[PDB]
Amino acid sequence: DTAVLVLAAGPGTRMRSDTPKVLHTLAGRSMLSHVLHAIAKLAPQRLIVVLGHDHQRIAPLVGELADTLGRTIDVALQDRPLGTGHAVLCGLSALPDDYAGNVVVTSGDTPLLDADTLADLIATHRAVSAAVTVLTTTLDDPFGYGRILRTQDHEVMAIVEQTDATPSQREIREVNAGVYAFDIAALRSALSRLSSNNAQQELYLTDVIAILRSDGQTVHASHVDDSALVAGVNNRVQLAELASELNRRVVAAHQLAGVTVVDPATTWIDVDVTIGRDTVIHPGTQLLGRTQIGGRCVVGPDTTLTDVAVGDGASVVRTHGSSSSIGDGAAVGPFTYLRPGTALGADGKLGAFVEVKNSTIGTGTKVPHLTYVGDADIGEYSNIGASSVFVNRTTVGSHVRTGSDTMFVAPVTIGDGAYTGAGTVVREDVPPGALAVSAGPQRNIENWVQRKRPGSPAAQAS
Amino acid sequence: DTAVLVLAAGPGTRMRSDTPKVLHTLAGRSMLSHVLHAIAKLAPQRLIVVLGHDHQRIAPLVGELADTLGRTIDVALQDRPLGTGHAVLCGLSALPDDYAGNVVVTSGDTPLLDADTLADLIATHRAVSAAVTVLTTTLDDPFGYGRILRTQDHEVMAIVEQTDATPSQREIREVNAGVYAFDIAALRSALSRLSSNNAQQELYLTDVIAILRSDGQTVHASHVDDSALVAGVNNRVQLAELASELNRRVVAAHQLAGVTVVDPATTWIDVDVTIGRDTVIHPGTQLLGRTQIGGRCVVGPDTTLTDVAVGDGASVVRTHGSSSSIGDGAAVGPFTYLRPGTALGADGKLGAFVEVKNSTIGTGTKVPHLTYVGDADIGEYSNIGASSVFVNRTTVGSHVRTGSDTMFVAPVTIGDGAYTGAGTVVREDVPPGALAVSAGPQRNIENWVQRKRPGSPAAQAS
Amino acid sequence: DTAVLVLAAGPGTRMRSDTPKVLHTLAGRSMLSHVLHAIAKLAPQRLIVVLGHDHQRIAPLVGELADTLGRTIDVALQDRPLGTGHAVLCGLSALPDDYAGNVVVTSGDTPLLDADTLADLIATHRAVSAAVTVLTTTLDDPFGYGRILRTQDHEVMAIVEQTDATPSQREIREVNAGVYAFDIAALRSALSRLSSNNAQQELYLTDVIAILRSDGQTVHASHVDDSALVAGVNNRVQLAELASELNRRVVAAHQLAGVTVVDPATTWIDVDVTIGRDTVIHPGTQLLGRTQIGGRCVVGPDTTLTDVAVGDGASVVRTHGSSSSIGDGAAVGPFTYLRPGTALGADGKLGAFVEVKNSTIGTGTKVPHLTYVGDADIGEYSNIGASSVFVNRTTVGSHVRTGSDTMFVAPVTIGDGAYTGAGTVVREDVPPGALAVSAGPQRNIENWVQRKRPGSPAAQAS
Ligand SMILES: CC(=O)N[C@H]1[C@@H](OP(=O)(O)OP(=O)(O)OC[C@H]2O[C@@H](n3ccc(=O)[nH]c3=O)[C@H](O)[C@@H]2O)O[C@H](CO)[C@@H](O)[C@@H]1O
Ligand SMILES: CC(=O)N[C@H]1[C@@H](OP(=O)(O)OP(=O)(O)OC[C@H]2O[C@@H](n3ccc(=O)[nH]c3=O)[C@H](O)[C@@H]2O)O[C@H](CO)[C@@H](O)[C@@H]1O
Ligand SMILES: CC(=O)N[C@H]1[C@@H](OP(=O)(O)OP(=O)(O)OC[C@H]2O[C@@H](n3ccc(=O)[nH]c3=O)[C@H](O)[C@@H]2O)O[C@H](CO)[C@@H](O)[C@@H]1O
Ligand SMILES: [Co+2]
Ligand SMILES: [Mg+2]
Ligand SMILES: [Mg+2]
Ligand SMILES: [Mg+2]
Repeated sequence: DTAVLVLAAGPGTRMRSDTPKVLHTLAGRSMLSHVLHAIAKLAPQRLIVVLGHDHQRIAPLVGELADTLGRTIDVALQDRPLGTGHAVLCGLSALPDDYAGNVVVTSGDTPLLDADTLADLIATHRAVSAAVTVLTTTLDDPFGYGRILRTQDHEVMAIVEQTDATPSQREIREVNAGVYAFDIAALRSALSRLSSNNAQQELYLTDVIAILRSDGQTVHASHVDDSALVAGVNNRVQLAELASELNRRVVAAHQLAGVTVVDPATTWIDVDVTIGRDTVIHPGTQLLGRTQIGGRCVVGPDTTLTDVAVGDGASVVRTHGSSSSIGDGAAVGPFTYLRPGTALGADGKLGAFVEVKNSTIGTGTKVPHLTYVGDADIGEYSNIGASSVFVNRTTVGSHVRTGSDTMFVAPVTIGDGAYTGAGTVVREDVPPGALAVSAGPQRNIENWVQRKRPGSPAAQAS
Repeated sequence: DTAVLVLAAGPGTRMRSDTPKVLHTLAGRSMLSHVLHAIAKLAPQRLIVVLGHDHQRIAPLVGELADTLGRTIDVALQDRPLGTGHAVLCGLSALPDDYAGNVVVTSGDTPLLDADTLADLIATHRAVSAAVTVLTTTLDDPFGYGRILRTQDHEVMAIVEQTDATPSQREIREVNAGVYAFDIAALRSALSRLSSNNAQQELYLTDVIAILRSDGQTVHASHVDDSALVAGVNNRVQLAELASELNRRVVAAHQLAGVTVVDPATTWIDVDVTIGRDTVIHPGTQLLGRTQIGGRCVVGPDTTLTDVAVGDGASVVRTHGSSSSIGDGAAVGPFTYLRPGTALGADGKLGAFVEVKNSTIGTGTKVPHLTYVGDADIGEYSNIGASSVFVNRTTVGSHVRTGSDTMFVAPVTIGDGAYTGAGTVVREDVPPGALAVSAGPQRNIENWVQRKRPGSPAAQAS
Repeated sequence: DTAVLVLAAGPGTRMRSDTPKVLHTLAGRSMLSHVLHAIAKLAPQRLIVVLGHDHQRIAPLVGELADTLGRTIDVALQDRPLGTGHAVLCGLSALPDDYAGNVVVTSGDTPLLDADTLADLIATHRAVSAAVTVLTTTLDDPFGYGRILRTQDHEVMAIVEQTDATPSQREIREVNAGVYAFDIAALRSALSRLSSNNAQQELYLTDVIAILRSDGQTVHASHVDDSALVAGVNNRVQLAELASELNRRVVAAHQLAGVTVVDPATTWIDVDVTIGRDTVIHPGTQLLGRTQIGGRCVVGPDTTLTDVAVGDGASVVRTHGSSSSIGDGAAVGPFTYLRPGTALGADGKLGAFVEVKNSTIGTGTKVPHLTYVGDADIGEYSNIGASSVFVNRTTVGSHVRTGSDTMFVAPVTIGDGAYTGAGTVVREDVPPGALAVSAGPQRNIENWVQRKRPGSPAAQAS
């Protein structure tokens, strides 16, 4: 029986942002959504988020996350950020006065924390019957973290903040994860003896360690070897660091499952993208949102995709694209732009310097050069000539061949098997199997250059 | 007198691939082709590759590599993958029963191994008169490697596999390279006493170390400090790692020879690309295949080239290109696509949003904007107007100036010094020094917008 | 009272370059300009640069840097590169014979050295009253550096060059920064006893350490913990290394000030670029020269900008651009090319496959597709149709709407609120609120395909 509190009420000063810290993203999810997903998995009885300026967030919690995760998540308010000890107090008010379960406390700013780390904490805390168990790690650069102070016997004495004591002695490398389990009555008790006479002048949660030690209670510290699972984010340097470690691990999972990623350091893959066996991802690539790739694909160099579905055996090279689908064996790129609502059928082709927006394109159809296709629908085994524009719902049949430089002034229907001359402005329906034209005839004006440009190419018309 | 065996018969389970492991590529060559190139250099008397599912490969060996390397390479078959000890046995059947030379054994999955490492092995093995010499290295992460066990006196006792013994004690960091020299009779002998009662239930080559130790033979282990030269690839994580270390070294060689590479971490250069003094390679660049760059070039950001020859003093910026040539002082990019058979002469120019396919383009000719050129040939000091298309063999002369938006419906010949109006559809030959036109005349319809769009721009026609 | 000498007279052999080593760039400035900027800040009384082949440089010093830094910088000549000790001698000739200040000596090839490191050196040198103080650091890879040799008591004895002594014993990891302070008379004195009997056969500055030790003078060595501030560049491998460390630090400064940089390892930012709070820089991006970004911008993936000003809240995605301005809330990209003299007004739009050169574009104007705009000026809330070309000063009014595939043959004036049909060649002024057209009428030729292509699309016109 446990209640979990997420502390998300701080000002996030060092982010230098008008966006609340806990809303800052990595791998496709805000830090708060990473944290709330880990806990939901653990499925505790009670789950509580402590908010300050409550409206720019209260909305995303529950409103997007408790429904999605299919559980209740309570919001508790802390009006002024008096400290992590004061934040816990406010979290406790959402529990009944007679609450008897355990209390787990975590920060909204530790995004790699996972269910398992949380479940072992709870299990250690029960196993040793502790008043407080705290997760610790060891780090080469310990700055900003509260340091674990141990007695002569390796007993946890206290936690000391960066700003406070450990004067010169900050050299300590065993750090506080900011992740705890507590007996409730020992928690209510220690919090009532908190004072704010310290370098930050705040009610620190960390002080509770030394206070329960004084009442000869049991304090257990529990070392997490994989430091990244408990790393904090207080600034944008630490954010990009952890984003990058999370990326390495998501890439590694895909590799081990049968995906060749040529260059992991420049391959960004959101948590949620799926990618099938034997596809190849070339450097300089981001796969974002709910993107899905089948097997045997080539994801070429310099491709950005957000919510794009790509079937088996398709090629997607230097493409910028979102909210679109690309069929089996289709070819896309290089230098191609897909806007939302693009659907390209199996074995379809979108070539170099082509943009498609809100359009349907049938199996084995080809748009290879320098063309814009918007709000149009196109059948199968058709061919759209180079340097053309769908001007905006235009309907094009199957096995159509349109000429280079045709303009389609919406709405127009071009029948199956129809053709269009090069340089045609199409303004009316074209029956099946007709040829549509508008360009006037070629007229050659002899010796024009000798007369009108008497230098350069004037030799050699000579 | 030595015979070299390459073991390439395993199932490659952890690659999760329908492509045989040994065919997986890095820096432009399969692991098997890296390995076979190193040995060819050493030039042993006999060279033997052990294959299993023999047809998807037997083809590339000899068929591409023994001819290319100009030596004989024998294939020996091992039908079922009973173990690296069973693989060696099958390799031995390609040697005469009375064979008396030394036997070198290596894996098809150690691609950075070089002639020199191999030559020192053979020399140590002769020098110390050993029954077996084995190459070892030391590693921070030793997982998957067989561990070297040494007596109290640093004598090699045995090799132990990851799956087997070293229970907790796997902490050992001295690893087996999988690269050996053997006396033949001691090799035939130890292999005949191999059993498969082990965690994998296989006939391990590694066991031969302990067996010859038991017959008080000489076992020499030889430490390779540069660990990368003997690193194995069992999965796609290890593949991308080693691909990346090989890349760093190929980049470093080019830098030391007089090439500025702005960002090595994002510059991929195949082994085989040549690059001349004082050129500059900007970030996000891959130079692949048999690509060649002269001196004083700029290789701009985000350029991909496969089998592209670029002369001195040329510029190639954000270009995607293959099987093509670019003359001295030519400018290409940004946002340019070259398809096979593109030849651009000295001081030529292909600009932004231009594609060229199977075309010849003469010295000092310019195609700067938004145009497609396919299966066409073009003389010197000509100028192809923006937003044009060569529709498919078209022939264009020297000092031609064609108008913006001209369509060339193949086959058509445009004489030297000829011009074309803007918006011309060219369907017939254009004599030298003629002007070709087809666009009809401008007609202005006054106050059209007041009448037909009574809002917006209707003020201010006001 | 100090005089500072920069030694820049060497041949730079290992750069394998026809460009003098000291002119090689990182983060937007030559190594010499990094070095001269650090010293200028310190503001010494005298500042002297030692040059050899004097003309390819003497020009940039003073000529660009002493004016810019608003101080005098003297050039002293050393005709042949006899050594760093001989270089100092030549530097001294630019001081009066009776000069009595201190003498600071540094290399033109240590580009991260900063004013502060220099000011603490001078202060240590005064504080301890030393004859020579030398800056040292400690390094994992010590190759090419002169090693600090200390007595049994940690007293600096001598400096030994890589090429010379420390035979096997080169294992020493405490290195010479090449940055010194000297008493002038002790400097004149030690230099007069220099000989060139050594592995390089040169007059080494380093020998002066041992010589003043012999005259029982005071030799102080001063350890710099941040090794990068005193790292040298003798080859292009070391150059790209230090360029990359300088980049990491410039990125970090921007992050800590309120800029999200998704991927630091692939974000190049010149020293001098300014970037405002809450903007987001996506991977694969270079911001170069005097580029300026406001707040709330998105700098999308694969953007290169050199001297580009971007206001607040603008979007710049996969754009290659230079010497141009982009207004507040404007959208640019993806796949856009800006050439010098491009000015786009607030809330303007340049879309995919658009190039703009030397053009003015007013507030809320839109050029979204496949168009070239050169030497043209365009008012506000206008719309330039897809696949169009400004052919070269063309003037376009406000609230104009031009049709897809319009060619504007410069010089032409299009009045406010005017329209243009699709496929129009505009050769004469268009009054305000007129419609301009030239395309002829659509003609449909029935059953053409059955007759002229009797296969394929011939079914199904069937
Ligand atoms: C005093 C304290 O607990 N310090 C811990 C905190 O340091 P650190 O310096 O972060 O303390 P933070 O300011 O980020 O606060 C911790 C978390 O508590 C929330 N918050 C903060 C203040 C407030 O009044 N109300 C509130 O709800 C914040 O939103 C944040 O998510 O986490 C570190 C690990 O990352 C630990 O090593 C520190 O020991
Ligand atoms: C038992 C054995 O030798 N283990 C060694 C092997 O480990 P490792 O676990 O790789 O053994 P692998 O499965 O990759 O096999 C080694 C090589 O032998 C070939 N092969 C394998 C099985 C088979 O029945 N037939 C066959 O020809 C494979 O194709 C491969 O190229 O290489 C490592 C270094 O990389 C060493 O540290 C291990 O000590
Ligand atoms: C003998 C000497 O001083 N060696 C030092 C030099 O090594 P290092 O091997 O560089 O000596 P370099 O050849 O780069 O010379 C040092 C600097 O002096 C200038 N120069 C050189 C030769 C010459 O005749 N005239 C001249 O003006 C060069 O342009 C360069 O900027 O710097 C290192 C740190 O980077 C130190 O660890 C070495 O102890
Ligand atoms: Co690009
Ligand atoms: Mg924090
Ligand atoms: Mg292996
Ligand atoms: Mg140097």
